[PDB]
Amino acid sequence: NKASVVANQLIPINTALTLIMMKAEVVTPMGIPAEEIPNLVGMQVNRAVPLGTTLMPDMVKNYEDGTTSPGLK
Repeated sequence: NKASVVANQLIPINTALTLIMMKAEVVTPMGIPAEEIPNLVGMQVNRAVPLGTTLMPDMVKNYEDGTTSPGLK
């Protein structure tokens, strides 16, 4: 039952999120976990995020802990 960060409050893009805007929920898919919690704090997404929106790799401009490919920044 690994909980995943699911945008609870409806937040658009270009809006740096923090801990209060990060709720670890157990829903599919797994989206982005909290491994980069202290690294995502202040991340701006590129796709509008509705309420309880599963964090996807498509709404992250500068991926912090993402060595899957975008490991340049």
